[PDB]
Amino acid sequence: LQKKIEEIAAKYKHSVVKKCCYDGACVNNDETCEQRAARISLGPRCIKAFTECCVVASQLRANISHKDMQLGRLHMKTLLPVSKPEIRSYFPESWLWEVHLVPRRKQLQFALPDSLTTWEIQGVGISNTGICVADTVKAKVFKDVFLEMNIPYSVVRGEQIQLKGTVYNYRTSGMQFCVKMSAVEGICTSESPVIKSSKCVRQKVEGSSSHLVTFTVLPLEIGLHNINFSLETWFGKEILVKTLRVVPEGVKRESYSGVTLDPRGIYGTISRRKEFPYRIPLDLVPKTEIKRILSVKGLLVGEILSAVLSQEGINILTHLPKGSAEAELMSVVPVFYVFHYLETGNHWNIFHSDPLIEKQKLKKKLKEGMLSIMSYRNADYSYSVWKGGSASTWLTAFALRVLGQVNKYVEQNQNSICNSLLWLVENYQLDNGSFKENSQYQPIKLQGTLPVEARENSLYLTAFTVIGIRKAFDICPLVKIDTALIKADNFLLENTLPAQSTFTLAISAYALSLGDKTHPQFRSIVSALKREALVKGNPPIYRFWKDNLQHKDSSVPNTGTARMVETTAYALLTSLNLKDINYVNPVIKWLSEEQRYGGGFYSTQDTINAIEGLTEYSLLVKQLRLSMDIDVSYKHKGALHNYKMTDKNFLGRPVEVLLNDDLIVSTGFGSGLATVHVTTVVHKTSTSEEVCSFYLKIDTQDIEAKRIVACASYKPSREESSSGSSHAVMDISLPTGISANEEDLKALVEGVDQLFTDYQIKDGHVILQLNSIPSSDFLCVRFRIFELFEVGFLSPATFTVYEYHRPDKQCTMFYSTSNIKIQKVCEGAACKCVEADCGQMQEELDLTISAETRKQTACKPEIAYAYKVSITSITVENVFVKYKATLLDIYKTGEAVAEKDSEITFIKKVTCTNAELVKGRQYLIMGKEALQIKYNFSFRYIYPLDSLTWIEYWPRDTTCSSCQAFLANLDEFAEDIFLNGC
Amino acid sequence: ESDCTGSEPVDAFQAFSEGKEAYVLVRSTDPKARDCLKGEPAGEKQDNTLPVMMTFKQGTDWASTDWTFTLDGAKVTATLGQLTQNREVVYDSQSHHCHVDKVEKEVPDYEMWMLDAGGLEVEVECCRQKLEELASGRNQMYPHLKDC
Amino acid sequence: EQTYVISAPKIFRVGASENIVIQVYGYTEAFDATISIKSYPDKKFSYSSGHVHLSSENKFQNSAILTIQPKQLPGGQNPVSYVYLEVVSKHFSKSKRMPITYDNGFLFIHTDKPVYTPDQSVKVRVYSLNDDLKPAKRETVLTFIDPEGSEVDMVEEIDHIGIISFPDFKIPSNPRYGMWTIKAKYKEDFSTTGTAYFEVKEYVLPHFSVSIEPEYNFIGYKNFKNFEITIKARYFYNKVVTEADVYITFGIREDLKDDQKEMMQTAMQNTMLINGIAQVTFDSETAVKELSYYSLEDLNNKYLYIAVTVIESTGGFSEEAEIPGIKYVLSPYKLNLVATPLFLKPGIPYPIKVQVKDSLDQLVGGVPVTLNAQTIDVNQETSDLDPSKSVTRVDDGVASFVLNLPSGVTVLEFNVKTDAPDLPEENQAREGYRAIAYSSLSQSYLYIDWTDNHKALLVGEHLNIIVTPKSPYIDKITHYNYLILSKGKIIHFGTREKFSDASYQSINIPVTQNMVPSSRLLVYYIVTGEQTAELVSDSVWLNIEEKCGNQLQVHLSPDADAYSPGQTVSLNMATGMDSWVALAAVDSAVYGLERVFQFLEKSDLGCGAGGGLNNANVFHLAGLTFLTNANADDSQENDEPCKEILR
Amino acid sequence: QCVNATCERKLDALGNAVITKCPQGCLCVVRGASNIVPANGTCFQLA
Ligand SMILES: *[C@@H]1O[C@H](CO)[C@@H](O[C@@H]2O[C@H](CO)[C@@H](O)[C@H](O)[C@H]2NC(C)=O)[C@H](O)[C@H]1NC(C)=O
Repeated sequence: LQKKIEEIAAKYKHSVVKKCCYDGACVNNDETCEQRAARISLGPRCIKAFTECCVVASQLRANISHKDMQLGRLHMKTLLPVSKPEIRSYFPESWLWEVHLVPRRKQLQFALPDSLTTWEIQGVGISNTGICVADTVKAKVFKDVFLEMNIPYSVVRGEQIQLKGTVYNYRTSGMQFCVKMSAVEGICTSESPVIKSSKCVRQKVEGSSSHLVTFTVLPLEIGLHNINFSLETWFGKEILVKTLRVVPEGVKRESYSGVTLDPRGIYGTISRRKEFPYRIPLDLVPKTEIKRILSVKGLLVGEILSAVLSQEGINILTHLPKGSAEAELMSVVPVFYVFHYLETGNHWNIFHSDPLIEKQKLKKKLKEGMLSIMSYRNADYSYSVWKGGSASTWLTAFALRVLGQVNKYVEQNQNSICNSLLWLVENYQLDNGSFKENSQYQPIKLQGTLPVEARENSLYLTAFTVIGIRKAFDICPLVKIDTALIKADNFLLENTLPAQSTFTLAISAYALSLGDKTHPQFRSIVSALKREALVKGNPPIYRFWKDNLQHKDSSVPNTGTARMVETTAYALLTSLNLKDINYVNPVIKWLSEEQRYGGGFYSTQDTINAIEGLTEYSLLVKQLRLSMDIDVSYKHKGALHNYKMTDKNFLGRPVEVLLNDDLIVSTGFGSGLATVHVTTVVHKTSTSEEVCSFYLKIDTQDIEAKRIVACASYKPSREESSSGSSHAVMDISLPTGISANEEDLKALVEGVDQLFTDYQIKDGHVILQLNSIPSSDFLCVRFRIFELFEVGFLSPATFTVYEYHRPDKQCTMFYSTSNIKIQKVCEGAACKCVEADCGQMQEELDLTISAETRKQTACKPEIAYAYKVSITSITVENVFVKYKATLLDIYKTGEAVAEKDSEITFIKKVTCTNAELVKGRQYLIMGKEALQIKYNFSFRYIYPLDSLTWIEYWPRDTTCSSCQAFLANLDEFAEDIFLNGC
Repeated sequence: ESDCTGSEPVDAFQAFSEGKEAYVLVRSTDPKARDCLKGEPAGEKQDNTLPVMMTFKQGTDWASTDWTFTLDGAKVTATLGQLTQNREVVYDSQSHHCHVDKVEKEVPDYEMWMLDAGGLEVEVECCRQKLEELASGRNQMYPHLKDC
Repeated sequence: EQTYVISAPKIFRVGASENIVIQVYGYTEAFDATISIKSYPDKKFSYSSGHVHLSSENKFQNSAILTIQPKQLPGGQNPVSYVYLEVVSKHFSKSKRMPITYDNGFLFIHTDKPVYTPDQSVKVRVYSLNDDLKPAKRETVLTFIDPEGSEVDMVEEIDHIGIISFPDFKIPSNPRYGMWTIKAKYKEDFSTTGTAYFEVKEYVLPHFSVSIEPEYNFIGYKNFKNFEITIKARYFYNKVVTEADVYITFGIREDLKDDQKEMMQTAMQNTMLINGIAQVTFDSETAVKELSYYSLEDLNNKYLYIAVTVIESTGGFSEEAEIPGIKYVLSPYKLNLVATPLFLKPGIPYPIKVQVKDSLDQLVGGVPVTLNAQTIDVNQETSDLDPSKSVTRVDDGVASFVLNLPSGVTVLEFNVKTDAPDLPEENQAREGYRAIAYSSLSQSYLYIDWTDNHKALLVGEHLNIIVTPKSPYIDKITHYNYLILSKGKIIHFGTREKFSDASYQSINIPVTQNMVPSSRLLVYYIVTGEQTAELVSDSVWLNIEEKCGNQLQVHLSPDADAYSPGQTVSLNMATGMDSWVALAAVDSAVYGLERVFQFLEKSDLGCGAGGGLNNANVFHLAGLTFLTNANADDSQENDEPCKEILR
Repeated sequence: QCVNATCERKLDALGNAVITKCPQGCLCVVRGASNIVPANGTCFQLA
């Protein structure tokens, strides 16, 4: 057994292809050796070494012992790999890093940082007598007995969470203690406050050890709730302040609305008012508020200005994950364009403080951002999409664009840029002038058959590379790469028409716009692009482009996508390079309103090109004086507030819209041009009415020797080939308290047989990225999970996959890691937290209810509605239960009215048992509030079943024995309520 | 440019995208044309009739009135309560992105409608040519340029 | 017979204040002399010059400080390599070709931590001194090179006080992991460079803590058959790991800098971690019978690399640990000479002071040392001396010897060994040495030595040196002459009267702060008459206490063995004079570093403990060039400074 | 013209990495790693 592996290792000890044998021998009980080798893209020798070591390793692993397996991993794991720099401990930031003038004697007092650390203070004196390294003095900040608690990132409302913690006793002698919890209103605990924070049960920690701590809680309210933990000992008392983040059920969905304020109609029609209506979505999670933020910035570039200059973050594309070098460049895009605006237009007086220091700060952030991509550069000055992966023609072109633009304000290394450009034109430019991709990275999915898709992708890549080379040409203006630019421009000129998509047509038009703008074929391409223009209004208020050609699809999209904004952006930049000022104003209005709170758009490419369009346009047109009186108020509610916007302040902070009324943003006679964006955040219970561009399936399994299996497959659009998707993202939300095995995920990306190209775990999400998801068959990520802490009433999680550059091509699915049913009953006490905020059915045929208590509860000013219904259908949707009922007799209506004998929907949290409703039975239901939805073309009302919702069973006949008397008093109340009007 | 002959013969239901899209009034010879007038389907196609919700703006107040359309080929008989209005779609773009209506009265007015989502610019321009031909020098109103 | 002696550093340093000494003899009437640094070889341009007066009031000795201005030298393609040192007077005019270096000053790069994780910010400052160990106040350029050799950032800053604070270097969110290099340099005039290193490692969350504890830090002859190793492991919630699987692999390593190692698949012994502790024993002999080696005579100064993998049994999690290397030690002792020039003076007893240290380079006391020696005279007739034996002094670690050799001896090949009662003959320490006789055509020799070197010289005391010449022409020597050098600059010079009523006479030298941390003393007398004047010289190396010129001291009030988090505390700084002070507070756990006084005496152009094959070699090994009308026969191509010899 | 001249990355008089100058019509590119000193590059046309 040892020799059978010594031969293997000895065979590949100094082999050229050595890693392929290593990760070939790695365990994969889900795929055969040939299936794993089918993904290898490093050549035949790597495939044969991989296949050999895979087969031999699989034969030796038959009927092994754990010692034999581990010893084999010792032989393989040492001789073949090299090393990797990593550290197991974190070291806090140093401090006291200052210089002082010491007049022979100087004392300075401060406060030691909050940490358990042996600090080392070092002084170095400099004077005309030389240097003096003083004796290093030690200062050990140490705590002998202390409590720490592990609070999860988020917790879904209604879940019963076990909060684990530990008390540490480093003293050599054991001791007594007790930890108590601080009761906050929204956090329901099984015990009850004594005096108001829990109880002290005295326990003992043994000397030089620890003791476990557990606190079971159940959050009833959404939001961030403070919880304190007190550790008491015969030597003192410590308070540990903590915060629990409670998240709603269901999926978060985010919609955006944009409005441009032009009070004097300088760039178009006058625009002084706009009304953002309050509309409740269909599947809104009950008892959750519809959030929406309002951002009113000063200029077309004002949103990006606020994004960069306000340092509370911030990424304009937080919904897209990091991992690709494209993300590292996009990190420096906004700072770059802000700097370009401030410097080219000389608008440094916007700062009320010293402008030179602000230009300094932005220059530094620009440089630091520019270093972020250095990791993705290879030795030959090429760039790889994925760190350690193969060099990409595409990403090298993009890096040459960003670097070439940044070089204007922060000079870039000319020799490096030269070597990169030469890497492009010397290797991956064909005779016909087009460029080819080296790696398997597919940034975009295009239409047509395999040959037609090949032509389209060739045109797109050539135009993209041309843009990069043009943007970085002045750094290294070589005749060789200018000749290359001539050949590529010729390819674009001859092969663009006839067009196959408005997208490739637009990017080709912009790439050619960066060169000779007098060539006749370029003018023909510009005409064909103008022919595809869509307009809103006549005379047009808006002008935009759909990425599909008209002759292939005549339908007009109702909402924007990333391809829409990217095509429109390429066309806008092409028109700006042509100085076509009559044509761009509706495009600028459309791109400005399609912008998003934060400054970004849908994906990365559309974002950068749209930012360049808005910024270049803002520098090309006259800067108007800014002076408006902007009033935001609700229609049928009080005025929210108003501010006077001037050039002094116009990047004002956002404002949350809490009230459930329609918003109205208005301004009087004004000078300037402001932007008003509203971001609506809701939480929905379903995803059925959303278009799914992926077949999804996900399960948890028990394994031999719990594991998540998440499979996706691409659904090709019309005229799309079966080759599969482009750059894809598999985002797996983990349930509360479920933790993923990071070793399995490493094993799926680190190898030559990698299934995924990058992975990360962020905020309870397992985010994997991928070059392509197949159309022919399913692709599955498989990784083990374990239970970190106990969770009762576990809320389901989400499984989302989407194209990185087309987030609109997505599919979201709910899943749970727990099989747990049944939910029959809660049995007595240890109960009040689950049944806390939902309804309790009255006692069946209970005659003690005294008809006046049935009227006073109905006439309560808190109780909005109150009437008698008959249930028609039961339904269980995800985490809630819907009851279809018929509205029989109306007894009260405070708010909106519903028609008699119309269909009324009820909803209760599935995790509520004592409100069990039987289909076909009548009930008297009285409660607070409702939801008014617009379904089909008519209204619909949905009523949640919570606490203070009085429900009672109501038989129709009178053969219930003594319930004859029951219905008598019931009909007594029913008769008295409507004849009075309390 | 191109040729503006589109959608022959003219069908009103086809000109209305079979009741799946909303249309906005962009040109009208009616001096009392409502500001920001947008028509959207308010129901399904039952028999030859079709519910149509009409939104518009008076001053700074938004208003909506329900109407019913009776479609007969190219002719449309719109009505609300007792008020009736006879119209005939006299031109419809090739992709049904815009159309030109002719409303009947002593001085028959001509209107131009287009998809609220937008339309192909060449087809929108063709509809504009047709309306300018029919109006024949009369003053045109632009209800969508009223700060909508 | 009249003579003149010009003493200068072996090399001229651009921008440095170079002190040039002139000492003339035989002249009774006063006269002036011009010392000059001019251009080579035309002497058209005068980089600098100074006038010195020589009189009876002056004892016919004077000094002049010259400076080669950096701006007076061309730049780039054909830079200056040599200058002319010239002395002109009524009596003589002599010049010499002197090499120049553009290395001036010191640039110490100080980063707050040596290891960083992503998104952290590197705090970095530079201490910049000139050749005279004073705030350089020169603008400085910092360059950052990543592990792939790419220059990724450069920033220059002017220097006001000698401490240069740079903006913090932000580590990228996803950086290039490995060894980063910082290079400091001056923007103008000079070629001085400073260099620091810092690693960027990726943080990985550990499941538990694994510790390896070897029996000793070195492997001697007693543990060559058995070496105990205790492997402990505990969870980070302060509980011992109950059960785990321990796998240990052993390797042989050349040096700790190189990450190369030779594994031994024979000693892959596996054990069980029970209740937190496991233990194994490594039979070095048997395992190193693999990979050749075989014996303990080999493996000496090589290392034993240890790798351990611990697989906890409950959750199946695995964590690794490693010991980089345990140096195999063949002898518990190492020998080195102290204050014993490897040069013989015929007629003077030759002293040898051996010094014994342990594996930690600590002075071991009470160690007997045996000294053997062979002698070769002018007739090539070899003689084996009788062995001598001393015992290591335990006050200073010294083991002293005094040797009486025949006057005709020329070469002394002496060998020293340790004589420990419990060590085999192989495990003893042995060192060989060869000493060559001072060569003089007039059989004239000089030997200086200052009472004795223990304890080290403290600034403020006095150095009572003994000057013993052995020669003919003894009672016609008028005076003795001396030059005191430190940090590559002649700090003192003078002449003492020779008493006709003794053989030796004590020359007293007050030890000053200019002499910290080391100095060199050159003493010489002039043998005159017919033929040609001869300089008879000797030199000694003076190790002086490392004492700051402006002493810094920091204290924490209150003083306590441990503090509590968030505690308000006062730091007291005290200096001898008004001084700038750069402070830092670093988590000591990063160190698992710098010493300036040793890197500072790289400017000492001298080598060895003193002495020389002849006069010119005595001046050369002291870091000096000289101009003389006397005999100046030196070795060949002797223009660059000496290089300290290693063994 | 100017394509036939040589260019390289050498050390300064004072120990600086420097790129030599191609003639008055070309520009120099040092193929290879950036830390390799000295290492000859090739001269290139301009336009
Ligand atoms: C949790 O502990 C914090 C810190 O002690 C409490 O915050 C303090 O509350 C008191 C009144 O209870 C105030 O007088 C202090 O000003 C507060 N300090 C800070 C920093 O906010 C907090 O009230 C505790 N919460 C609960 C639920 O017990």
